[PDB]
Amino acid sequence: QQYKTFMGARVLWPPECADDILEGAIRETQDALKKFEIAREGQKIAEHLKKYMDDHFDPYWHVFFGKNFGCQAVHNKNRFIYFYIEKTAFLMYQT
Amino acid sequence: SHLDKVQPVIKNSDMSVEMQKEVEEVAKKAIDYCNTDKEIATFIKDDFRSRYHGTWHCIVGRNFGSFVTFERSYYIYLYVGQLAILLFKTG
Amino acid sequence: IAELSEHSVNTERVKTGDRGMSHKEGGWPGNVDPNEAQETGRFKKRIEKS
Amino acid sequence: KAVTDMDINELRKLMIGKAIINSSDMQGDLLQEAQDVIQSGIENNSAPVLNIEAACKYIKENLDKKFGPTWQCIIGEGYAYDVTVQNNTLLFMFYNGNLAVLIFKS
Amino acid sequence: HANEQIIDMPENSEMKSMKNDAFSQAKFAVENYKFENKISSHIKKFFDEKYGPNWHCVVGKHFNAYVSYDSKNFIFFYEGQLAILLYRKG
Amino acid sequence: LTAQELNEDMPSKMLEPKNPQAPKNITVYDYYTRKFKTDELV
Repeated sequence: QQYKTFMGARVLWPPECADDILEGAIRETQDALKKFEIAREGQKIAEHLKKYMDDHFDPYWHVFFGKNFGCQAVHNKNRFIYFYIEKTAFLMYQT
Repeated sequence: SHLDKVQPVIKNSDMSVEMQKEVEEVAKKAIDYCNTDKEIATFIKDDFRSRYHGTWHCIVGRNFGSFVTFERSYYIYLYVGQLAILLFKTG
Repeated sequence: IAELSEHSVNTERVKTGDRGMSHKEGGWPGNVDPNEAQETGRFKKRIEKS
Repeated sequence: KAVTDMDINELRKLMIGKAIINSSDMQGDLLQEAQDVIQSGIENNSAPVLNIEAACKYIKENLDKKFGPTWQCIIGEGYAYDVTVQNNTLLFMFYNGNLAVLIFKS
Repeated sequence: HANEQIIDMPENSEMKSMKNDAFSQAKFAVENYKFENKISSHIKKFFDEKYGPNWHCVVGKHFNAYVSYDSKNFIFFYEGQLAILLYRKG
Repeated sequence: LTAQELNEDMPSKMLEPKNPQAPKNITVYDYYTRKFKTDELV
């Protein structure tokens, strides 16, 4: 439950996801937001992130990002990444 | 010398002292700027919304009873003259 | 098949506190109490002291 | 007689159960449930002298259980307020005499 | 009031109960638990016993998500104000 | 299983034998159980 800030993004201090992959995913999400805002056409940015994960990581990645939501899921070892950027929290688990 | 005369007093405050001091100046400025009480409520909500992002509900009346569900440490209660400046941000 | 671990993450919910107050009483100094007759009576005498 | 005989003091004394609705923004079926609960609750908690805090506490608890977790209602003799609420979540009705009631869902 | 929902479940293939169970479970679970995190765990557990494992469900009042799911195993519906999404992957 | 005292009264911290990189918890579905099973110990 102890949130930590890394590379300008707030995420769980103990990282469920791999340190290498988690940093890449956070950088990609920040770049995507810089281009497309969450508030307008928010569905498009989430879809782009999911396709990007398949290109550089194992396939069938699940990506869910919302301002307020609660979820519990089963994921592969070191395949769960949860982080908060500004007021938006992005959670992705690889299946 | 009117600003010295109003002497706005906060009966109940649930906010940081530095933030609370800023509210007193805005409250005094809003009363002189707004011709009517209805205008004062709109001005206070607009200034706070610009200063702090979120949903702000403000009600000011000579006599009223209020029970509200506001984010903790975002509710400041101040009374000047017969007007109550009450702002409570709800998520 | 890779080993699967399930983790549940929920976005923090901003706290909601319910408080009820009455502004029916007229504006008064914080030190003085509007309901108490003694506090109001002493304050009025002090004003007329000019 | 009639309206000419009637006076503001006389009208308030003559009827205390009269219900007047000034602003409606909530669905009518929802309003009927809310109107019956608020009128019954205020009279029960009115006591010897009406308490603004007492009426709001009873209304706030009943509304939270009845519809949603975060429900805010404010009642005052006179007030000016700007409130941002969800569609069909705000009902405004003032009781006979100097009693203004505002109930909204956030 | 759940004006628009996405339904992708088999009809008259004897798996018709999965759609019915999701609507019934969401209404009962959401009212009693009254927690976003708890609703996802309860809905996932009931579905897991009845139709096997590898089921992921996320419940949020407001959220945007993109995911890959097995065909005819994904149903999206709104239970009152709350929105619940449940699907089976793997 | 020992605790190192930081100088000048800093918040106390200790080292542990367990490897941090290894997954915090491993869960395997059991058909006999018929529900997801989670084992905190790894």
